[PDB]
Amino acid sequence: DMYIERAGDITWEKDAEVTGNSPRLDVALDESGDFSLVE
Amino acid sequence: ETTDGVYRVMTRRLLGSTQVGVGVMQEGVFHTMWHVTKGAALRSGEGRLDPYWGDVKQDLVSYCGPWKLDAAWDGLSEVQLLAVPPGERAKNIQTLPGIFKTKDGDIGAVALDYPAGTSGSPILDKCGRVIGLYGNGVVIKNGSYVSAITQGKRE
Ligand SMILES: Cc1cnccc1NC(=O)c1cccn(C[C@@H]2CCNC2)c1=O
Repeated sequence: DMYIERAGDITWEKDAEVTGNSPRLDVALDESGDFSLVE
Repeated sequence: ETTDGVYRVMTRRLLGSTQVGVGVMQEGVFHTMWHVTKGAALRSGEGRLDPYWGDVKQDLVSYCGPWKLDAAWDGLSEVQLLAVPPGERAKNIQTLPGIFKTKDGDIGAVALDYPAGTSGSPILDKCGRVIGLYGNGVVIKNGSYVSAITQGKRE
């Protein structure tokens, strides 16, 4: 049985931890909602 | 509880209380990823949320009403992932999204790695609007995880 618990407000926060890159990837999406890489 | 904001999706089925995902309450509608709940009903205190709309291919599901989130990534600016990790506080992380090029169009993508129970955490633009949900993606050639910015359609 599942339940929800509030975790916070949805706001943009200035001076947040900036990380992660921006890769451009060729992908395919199947009938089951699974993404895969096309090469 | 129907106040706007980010929520944890939990279960008491396995050992202790386990966080299976995250979701967004907006305009009386709860939005999450299909793989988090599998379309099952949800409890909110003494209340009950029934599924309203869902799609396994988009990997999205809405509760109490139709999908309300219609903001889109502008294809240029940095965005924030409001990550809600299991057993840890809500944390904003800023990044410039990459792209998933598909035969049906380009989609924004965030290169951030978090526990599986973080699926459903919202992605925001500079005005605080939800441009999509984190948690459906792929593993690249180095073992790292890259998620789509998955957005529904507001009817
Ligand atoms: C969210 C996340 C964050 N960080 C690392 C890994 C994951 N996740 C997965 O590796 C994963 C493994 C199996 C199944 N699904 C969900 C299916 C994908 C289409 N819908 C079902 C997953 O997301």
